[PDB]
Formats: sequence, structure tokens, C-alpha cells
Amino acid sequence: LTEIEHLVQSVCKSYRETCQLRLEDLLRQRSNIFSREEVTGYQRKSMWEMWERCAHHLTEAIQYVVEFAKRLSGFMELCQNDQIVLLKAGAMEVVLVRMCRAYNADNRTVFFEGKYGGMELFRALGCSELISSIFDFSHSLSALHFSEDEIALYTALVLINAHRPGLQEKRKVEQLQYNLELAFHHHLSKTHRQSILAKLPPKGKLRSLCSQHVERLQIFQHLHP
Ligand SMILES: Cc1c(C(F)(F)F)nc(-c2ccc(Cl)o2)n1-c1c(Cl)ccc(N2CC(C(=O)O)C2)c1Cl
Ligand SMILES: Cc1c(C(F)(F)F)nc(-c2ccc(Cl)o2)n1-c1c(Cl)ccc(N2CC(C(=O)O)C2)c1Cl
Repeated sequence: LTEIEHLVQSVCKSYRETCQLRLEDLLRQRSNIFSREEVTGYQRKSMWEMWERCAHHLTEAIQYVVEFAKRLSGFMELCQNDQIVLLKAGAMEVVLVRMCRAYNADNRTVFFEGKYGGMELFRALGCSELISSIFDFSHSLSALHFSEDEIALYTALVLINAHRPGLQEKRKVEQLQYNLELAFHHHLSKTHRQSILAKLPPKGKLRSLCSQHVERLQIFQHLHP
């Protein structure tokens, strides 16, 4: 009951130490929305510049996930090859999940470069379908009203996934996965939140979305290296 409770707190500590922005701030900033003139300003940027901006922000967000993983008890006990495979396959998925905190379902806006703005902010990039999908995903995750501890445990499980192709110690990643699943379950029971298990996105949906994402990202990169 303490080995589990300590694991839960280890994941929560690691998450807290590695998220960029406080939930309190993001909710506070909800009134601070981009003006029409400011939105137009973003829409008038070249695709090259918007891509440079976004790629930079995503590189940063991914770096925090690497840090999150380094502080996850058990992650660093895996062999380096497996660490890398998990990070390569899961970090962007974690970033996508983390972002639901910065998404406002009331007006379908996201916190971006200091203010809240809608889908249309990213028009210069010319991939409305992908962006719209990212917004839809965020919207449905935001309906769950994830707690900070729930985000920590859920994103830990996004990352520690034994089904990633390329693992050399699959059984050891399984052990960490199952311990985290039990920790998640234990924690939801104590908070009377077991209902959210019935409400989580189908695991493939997150893979699917981030595959579409990486597909477009590889197009961006071979356009502007
Ligand atoms: C693995 C890794 C490491 C670490 F910890 F291992 F040094 N640091 C980063 C990192 C920091 C900032 C960014 Cl951006 O990435 N990554 C990392 C990650 Cl988390 C995700 C994807 C990729 N990609 C997609 C490409 C591929 O699929 O080959 C390479 C990489 Cl390199
Ligand atoms: C514009 C874009 C692209 C694309 F299509 F250009 F690749 N991908 C994403 C993305 C989000 C999560 C993942 Cl995973 O990918 N965005 C995007 C979106 Cl839709 C919304 C907000 C933000 N940001 C950076 C800030 C933050 O770090 O919270 C707010 C970004 Cl970068």
C-alpha cells in the first residue's frame, strides 16, 4: 500500500517538476484571448515562419517529456535502447496529452505564445485537417476534467508501453507498465474517479493521430530542414 502510494507520488513529483506551465496560470489566462488583428497577424505569416515557431515549441515540449522520463522510477533502470524506443514512439503523444491542460473547451481555444487562440491561428501551415483533429482530441480529453495527478499517471502510461516495436527487454517494460496500471487503478479508487477508465480515448486513437502528425512533420522537415 506504500510501495504503490510511493510510486504514485514519484510519478506525480516527476510530472510536477517537468511541466512548463502551472494549471492555475493556464486557467487564469483564459480571459486573455488574441484579438482579430493579432489572429490576422499569425495568418499572414509564411508557412516557413509558422513552422519554425511551432517546431521550436514542440522541440521544447518534447525536451520536458525526456526530463519527465528520466525522473520516472524504473525508466532509467531499463536499457538505453529501450529508453530511446519509448521516447521516440511516445514523447509526442505525451505532449499531445499534456496540451489538453492549455485547451479551453468553452471557446475552443488553446494557449499559444502568451494568449488563447482558436484553430484559425495556424492557417498559414495549410494542414487544417490535422490541426482540427488535434483540437477535437484536446476537446474530448478536456471533457474528462483530468486532475494533475491523473495527467501524471496517464502520461506515464502513454510512455511506458510494451507494445512499441523495437524493444530488447520487452518483459521488463511490461513489468513497469503493469505496476503503473495498478498504481493508476489504486489512485482512481481512492479519489472515486474509476469512471474515467470507461471514458479514456481508445489507445489506437492517440497512436493514429500522432502518426498523421509525424507524417506531416516529415513533410515540413523535407520542405524546410
Ligand atoms: C530519443 C530522444 C532523446 C534522448 F533522450 F534519447 F536523447 N531526446 C530527444 C529529443 C529532445 C528534443 C527532441 Cl525534438 O527530441 N529524443 C527524441 C524524442 Cl524524445 C522523440 C523523437 C525523436 N525523434 C523523432 C526522430 C526519429 O523517429 O528518429 C528523432 C527524438 Cl531524437
Ligand atoms: C500548430 C501545431 C502543430 C503542427 F501541425 F504544426 F505540427 N502541432 C501542434 C501540436 C500540438 C500538440 C502536438 Cl503533439 O502537436 N500544433 C500546435 C497546436 Cl495544434 C496547438 C498548440 C500548439 N502549441 C505549442 C504550445 C504548447 O506547447 O502547448 C501551444 C501547437 Cl505546436
